[PDB]
Amino acid sequence: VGVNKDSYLILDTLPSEFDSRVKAMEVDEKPTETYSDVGGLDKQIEELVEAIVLPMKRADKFKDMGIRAPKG
Amino acid sequence: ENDLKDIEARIKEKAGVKESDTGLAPSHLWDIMGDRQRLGEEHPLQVARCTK
Repeated sequence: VGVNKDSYLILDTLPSEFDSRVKAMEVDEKPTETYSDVGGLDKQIEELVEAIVLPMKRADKFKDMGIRAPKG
Repeated sequence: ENDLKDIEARIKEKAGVKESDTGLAPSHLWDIMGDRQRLGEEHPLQVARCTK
C-alpha cells in the first residue's frame, strides 16, 4: 500500500514490489531466431513444443484428459 | 648516544604531525562558483534507485 509520509494514513493501494534484477527478466521486444536457424535434430524440437507450448494454449484438453500440468 | 635518542623525538614532536590537503594555484578565486553551491538548497541528493 501507499502511506502518506507526513501523517501515516493509507493513501491508496499499489501493485506489489519486485526486486530490480527481477524486472529485467521480462521481454522488451526480444528477437526471434525461429526454426530457420536450426537444421538437423527435428525430434528435439517436437518434444519441446509438446511439453511446454501446447499445455499452455491447449489447457482445456488437458483437464479433459484428467492429468496435472507440467512444471518444466 | 642517549642524548641523540632523546633529541630525535623532540624534533619530531615540535615539528608536529599534519594531514596533507590538495590545492590549485590557478584557483585564487573559488567563491565565484563556490558561493552558488553553498548555503541554499539546489541540492545534494539522497541517491535512490528505481525498482519498478
